[PDB]
Amino acid sequence: SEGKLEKLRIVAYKDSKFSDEVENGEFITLLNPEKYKFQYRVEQNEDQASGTSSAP
Amino acid sequence: KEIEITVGYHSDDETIFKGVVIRQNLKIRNNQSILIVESRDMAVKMTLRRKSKYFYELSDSDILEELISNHGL
Repeated sequence: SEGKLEKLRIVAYKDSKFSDEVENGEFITLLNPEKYKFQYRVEQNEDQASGTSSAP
Repeated sequence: KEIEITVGYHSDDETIFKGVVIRQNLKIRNNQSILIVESRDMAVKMTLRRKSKYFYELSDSDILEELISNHGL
């Protein structure tokens, strides 16, 4: 089943543990997207005093 | 504790304030965390306790000196 073109699926759920399915709540696409994209952000605190060459 | 603050330009510093540390405050916000320190002069000793006294044959300036010297000022 390597040769099978897999299609993207989306399922809906009722609880925050993802174990109780919504009835008739599954979507299957007929054409796959070309690409997809992720985004990651980390935030820091950058206060420093005047007269200094680097911040803590 | 006793604190002294000096300031100037290009290390030509001079004394601005002398006194004693009285309070310490912390503040925390979503992206901020600081410490604030407050101090006052020694004269603060004269504002803490209610008193009662009779004075006798003195001028007002003899009374003023007595009130001050009582706190070591």
